[PDB]
Amino acid sequence: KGKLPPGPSPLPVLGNLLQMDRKGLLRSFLRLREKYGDVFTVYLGSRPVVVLCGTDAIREALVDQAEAFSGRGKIAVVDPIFQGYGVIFANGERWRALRRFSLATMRDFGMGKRSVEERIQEEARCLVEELRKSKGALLDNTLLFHSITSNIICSIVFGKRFDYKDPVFLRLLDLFFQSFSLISSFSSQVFELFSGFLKYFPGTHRQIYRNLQEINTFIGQSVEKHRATLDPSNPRDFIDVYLLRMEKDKSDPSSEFHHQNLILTVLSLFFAGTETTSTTLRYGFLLMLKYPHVTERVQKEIEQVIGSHRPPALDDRAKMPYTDAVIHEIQRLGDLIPFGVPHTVTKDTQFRGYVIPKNTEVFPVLSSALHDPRYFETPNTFNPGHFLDANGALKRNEGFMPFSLGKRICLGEGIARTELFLFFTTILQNFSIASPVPPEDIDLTPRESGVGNVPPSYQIRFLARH
Ligand code: HEM
Ligand SMILES: OC[C@H]1O[C@H](O[C@H]2[C@H](O)[C@@H](O)[C@H](OCCCCCC3CCCCC3)O[C@@H]2CO)[C@H](O)[C@@H](O)[C@@H]1O
Ligand SMILES: OC[C@H]1O[C@H](O[C@H]2[C@H](O)[C@@H](O)[C@H](OCCCCCC3CCCCC3)O[C@@H]2CO)[C@H](O)[C@@H](O)[C@@H]1O
Ligand SMILES: Clc1ccccc1CN1CCc2sccc2C1
Repeated sequence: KGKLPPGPSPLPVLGNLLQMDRKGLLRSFLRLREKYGDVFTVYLGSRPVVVLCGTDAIREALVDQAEAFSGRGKIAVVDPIFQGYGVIFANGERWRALRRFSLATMRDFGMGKRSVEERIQEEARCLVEELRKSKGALLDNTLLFHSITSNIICSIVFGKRFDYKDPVFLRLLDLFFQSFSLISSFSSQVFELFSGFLKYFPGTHRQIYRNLQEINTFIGQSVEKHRATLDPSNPRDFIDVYLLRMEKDKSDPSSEFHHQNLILTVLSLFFAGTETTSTTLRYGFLLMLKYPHVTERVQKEIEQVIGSHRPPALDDRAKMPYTDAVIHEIQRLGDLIPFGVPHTVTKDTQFRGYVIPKNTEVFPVLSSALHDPRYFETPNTFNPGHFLDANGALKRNEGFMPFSLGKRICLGEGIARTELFLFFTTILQNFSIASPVPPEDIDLTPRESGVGNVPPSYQIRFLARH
């Protein structure tokens, strides 16, 4: 008997509830770290979970024993929708199949087809056009940022984008993004522990269910359109490539590529692909308002590398160390997925002298890496310095794992990072920014903190440069 990692003694049913913290799952995990260290077991309701804190511990599991920890566990409030299908929430061979398909696909588009950077560039331009019309007025960029991000996923997945005032677009927008806030509510974190009981009563889970059903409905009726226009020689977008692939194995009643796996993979792409990018952007700008000198510097460097004429492109990034550092530091401080996304182990496992039984849920707490004082002088202060060596060159940092690590690492890292780079720079190229609020009175504490973090809403003006 090697046994489970150390941790508090559970009650039946309640589990470790009486050891948790009212402030949420994260604060709980961090309190428990102080007592039990970087690898402990906490019983969430009746199911035990292994929490990993610190960079070292996270890395040993995810990179070193990469495969043992290649498993994905459920999120209670969304499991009824996903049910183990789609790229995010699938395991074993299904997941292996989907993720291989999902990379390849967005990974090229082809010799005539337009590319993801091209798409993002276009979105950026459309955005700057949109931001001009407001002629320097106070706004709340929340809806715009949700818009540009969803449009990138649409562009990829439906082969079209949507005007920022498109009303039925906006209805679905609103609906879909309300889900994110419900999902990271306190209620949803209680649901995580006790769904087995709360499933019988009204609560956020039902709302989240309806909203995701509505989008699923819309996804499905766009899958139909695509199907009756399918041109097997010029696959326009994601859905097409899938549908063609669905064809191949229509002869195999054991193939993973069917209707259900399609709808939910597309959901998955919006689900994982949209809010975090958007809130990163939103938070970037909040930060640049608190730290004008950074913004100035970012602008100075855009001036030198890109100029005022042409539009930022992706390989401008390798020539813009300070800017890449600011982005990295935005994501780091941002800390938008504090306790990561549930893994499970795929086999009994030895870890630091413990044995973890098959399918036990593992929670890699990325927040504890992003704030690791070994890798970040100043872990709780904004500081592009964390990513710049003495020669103003861009230095990798072991503590920096926002997209997580290993076999499950964010499938959209590439896209995501391009979005951040191109939107940040393209906006900053054409606009100064300002706020009623004085810099040093800009509170940066997140309004809500759950499986995602939300920065405070704030008002900003985008001023002209043209
Ligand atoms: C700020 C931007 C983003 C961040 C910080 C982010 C972060 C993450 C993180 C931390 C995970 C957990 C990986 C794990 O389980 O260990 C994840 C999973 C995932 N992300 Fe992202 N993501 C971002 C944007 C995107 C975009 C734009 C896409 C797709 C277009 C995307 C697609 C995915 C998918 C499909 C998964 C599930 C991976 C799997 O289970 O195989 N993400 N993401
Ligand atoms: O050593 C045990 C003593 O302390 C307890 O007080 C607990 C409370 O009962 C205990 O509930 C409280 O923690 C609150 C847990 C509430 C659950 C919070 C989680 C809910 C799910 C989502 C994550 C958060 O912490 C207090 C101490 O910090 C007992 O209640 C006392 O009566 C007892 O004398
Ligand atoms: O066949 C029905 C119609 O299909 C298209 O219009 C769709 C279009 O797809 C579009 O105009 C609209 O859908 C927009 C919804 C936004 C996409 C959903 C995404 C939003 C973010 C979160 C969920 C994903 O719904 C319209 C319904 O009329 C065609 O463009 C229309 O001409 C046609 O009338
Ligand atoms: Cl669902 C959610 C819920 C609340 C806040 C933010 C989010 C969005 N992120 C956290 C959950 C997952 S799983 C894979 C990618 C992501 C991105």
